[PDB]
Amino acid sequence: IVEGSDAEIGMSPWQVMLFRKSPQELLCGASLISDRWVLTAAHCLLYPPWDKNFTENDLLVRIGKHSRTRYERNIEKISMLEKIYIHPRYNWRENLDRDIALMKLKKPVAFSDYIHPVCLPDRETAASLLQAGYKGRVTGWGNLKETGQPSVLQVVNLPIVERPVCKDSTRIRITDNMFCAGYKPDEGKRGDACEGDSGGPFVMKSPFNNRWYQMGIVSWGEGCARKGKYGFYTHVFRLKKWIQKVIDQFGE
Amino acid sequence: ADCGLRPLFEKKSLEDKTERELLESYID
Amino acid sequence: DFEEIPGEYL
Repeated sequence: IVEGSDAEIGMSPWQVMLFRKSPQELLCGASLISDRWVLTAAHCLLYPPWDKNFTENDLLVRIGKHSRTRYERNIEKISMLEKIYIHPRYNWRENLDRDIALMKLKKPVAFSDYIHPVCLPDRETAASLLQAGYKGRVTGWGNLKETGQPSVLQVVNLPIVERPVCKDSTRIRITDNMFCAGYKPDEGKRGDACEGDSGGPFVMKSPFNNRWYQMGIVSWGEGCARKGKYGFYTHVFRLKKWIQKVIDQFGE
Repeated sequence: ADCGLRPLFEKKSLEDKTERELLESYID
Repeated sequence: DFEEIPGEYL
């Protein structure tokens, strides 16, 4: 996270760190959506361009963490991957359209003050919360600037951007399955996701029921917090029909 | 039916350092 | 850089 602050304790009980077995390291970030499933971006698990095609027997998931590097005994929880599901129409060859994937945990994970599931929006909730101007939240142990690292989870609030504005900040092709956020060049403000925040959750709390909803997945960017450039996220709700498909079918 | 409800804040009837900013972006 | 985690977890 570029230009953030340290996550307050338990502030994001749904944040999940994607960990590599060997060599031990941080691959990406993700979110907890129930004791058995975790959500993340699809290029964190598969990306031919870099010869990436991880198998469940290659990585673990650390839930309820705060310290990036320390093993947080009696707080965080490490679970093993049962099975991995990547959206079938995930286009990595071009613009990472449908950058999303689901992780089925080997065994349920006990909730606590540091581990709790985030809500997924509904057509209605998405309808009234997903609007330019409104701010959302992004969390992770990703880089602080382009090119050190955070010692503790980082938090940042960002305002969503209008379709046109997002469209015109890049040469890359934007699809409806994605939206962008970030402060405008002249709003005179800085902040963004960065290396390692991938899969990260972009959330907002409905002022109606006071609950937090994950509206998007930290998907891709062109640098971190560059003027004129915006950060892109996987439009969660627009793909929830698929999520529900794999979940209710393959156990829940 | 308990989601998006944090044990250390909502359930505890407390807010974090900046959730205000968010809630304020709606109002305008 | 990352502290070792439990043998069991492997």
